[PDB]
Amino acid sequence: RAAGAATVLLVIVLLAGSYLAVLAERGAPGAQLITYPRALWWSVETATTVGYGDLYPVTLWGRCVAVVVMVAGITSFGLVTAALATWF
Amino acid sequence: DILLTQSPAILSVSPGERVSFSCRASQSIGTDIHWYQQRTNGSPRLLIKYASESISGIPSRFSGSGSGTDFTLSINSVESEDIANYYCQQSNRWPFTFGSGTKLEIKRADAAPTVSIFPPSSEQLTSGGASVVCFLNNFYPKDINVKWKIDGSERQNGVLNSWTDQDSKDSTYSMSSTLTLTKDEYERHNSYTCEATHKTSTSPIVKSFNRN
Amino acid sequence: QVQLQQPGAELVKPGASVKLSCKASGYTFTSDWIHWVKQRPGHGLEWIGEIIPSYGRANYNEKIQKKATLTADKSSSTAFMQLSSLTSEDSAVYYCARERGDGYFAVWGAGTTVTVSSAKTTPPSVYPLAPGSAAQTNSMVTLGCLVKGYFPEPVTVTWNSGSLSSGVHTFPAVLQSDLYTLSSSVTVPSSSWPSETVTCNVAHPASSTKVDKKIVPRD
Ligand SMILES: [K+]
Ligand SMILES: [K+]
Ligand SMILES: [K+]
Ligand SMILES: [K+]
Repeated sequence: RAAGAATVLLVIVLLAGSYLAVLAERGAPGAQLITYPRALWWSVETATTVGYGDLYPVTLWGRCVAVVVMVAGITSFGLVTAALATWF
Repeated sequence: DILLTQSPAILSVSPGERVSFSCRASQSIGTDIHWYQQRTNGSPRLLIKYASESISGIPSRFSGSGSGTDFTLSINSVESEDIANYYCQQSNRWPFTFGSGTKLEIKRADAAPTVSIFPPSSEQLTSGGASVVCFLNNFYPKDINVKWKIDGSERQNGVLNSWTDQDSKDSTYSMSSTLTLTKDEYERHNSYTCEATHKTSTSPIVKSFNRN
Repeated sequence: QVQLQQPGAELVKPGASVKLSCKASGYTFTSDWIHWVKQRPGHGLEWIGEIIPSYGRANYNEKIQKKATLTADKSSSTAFMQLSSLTSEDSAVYYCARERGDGYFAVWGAGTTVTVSSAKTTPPSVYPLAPGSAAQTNSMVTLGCLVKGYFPEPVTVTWNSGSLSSGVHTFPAVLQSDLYTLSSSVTVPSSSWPSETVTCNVAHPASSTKVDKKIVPRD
């Protein structure tokens, strides 16, 4: 059950992401992904793949940050999912 | 970029009355609006954040409301200290932008000006200059006229006036009038007088002094 | 304690450049952004740009001609704004402000008054304003101080080192022949003066001078 290993990895990526996300996005006129608190909620619906479109990126890097949260998140939930199936 | 429209630019209210400042965004910005107060010669001060959230240290008198494109900053029972310029600011989209500001003006009871005239100081005379200063303090409305007379004859040259903004202490206005002359010009005249004409009186308020 | 410290004034000759500073104290987070806002006399607030000290990246208002370059020194917790090739259009008060990455300016500096002119700096002459011998006093008495011949703006006038605030009016300065002049008014109970001293303190940032003038009754 080295799943907690992903929980760790992801929660960081969520934070890592939300910090860069705002950094990459600001400066780009019209971006709304420009404050930590929210960017953080973005990073979650993104890593959980729920994507509501309430917020998202428009700058090449913000998008690079995105792609990384998504994956890591898909990866994370995968391992954490697989683990739950074994011990149950 | 988001345009923030604050209209009217000036709002006149009577003491203790509730007042509402308006802020309209060119597009929907949720509740990402913040309000600042800026008194004469002071720096901006945060009053309300995210449209309606209270800031510790700010009187309960202040409150905000609205979402989308229309926002309001309200003051329950305005008092003199609230006299200042009020600005809204949005943080929904980059770049952050500011509204053009609304000034709060209070309509209080009329008050006659307190007039004081001051002879030039000896320290100044020692430098070959002579300034005669007159204060017309704490009056209302701000409309007022000052006239100078030297030895009974109206004087206009060398006179510079200055008017303060409405005072956040008592909602009144004040004005200074300065007659500057050379020590010589000053030495060859006897009496100097300042006269104030204000709505509160049909007759002028005069203050004088003789150089001797 | 003052979270953001900015110098009072800067005189700059047309075409030259100047570097404004903003020293911050209090809690500091990796998510803090330092903003700069310009305000011309009688006008509103204009956003200039922002910088994130923890990373060093800066963004600027695209709607206006770029006059500023922002930098930050982490070790001294100081943010700087280099304004270059200035003209009279650049004369204004420049504020620095701190945002915790959550959209609002929690705190502002006192602002730096920048004047773009060829004229030279000149400390003010402070003269007393005491009633004439024939003036009749009421339950209150009005005194003051004349501050003239200074440049550039501004000057800060306080009474009794700041302990006296009520009953004080400082009039806007008037410009004549490359020099400013203003007076400040103070009213105290007629009985307390001259028994209780009344002194005005005049500070002129541009010349790094601050003088005091005790107000005593005329000879
Ligand atoms: K999905
Ligand atoms: K989806
Ligand atoms: K969607
Ligand atoms: K949608």
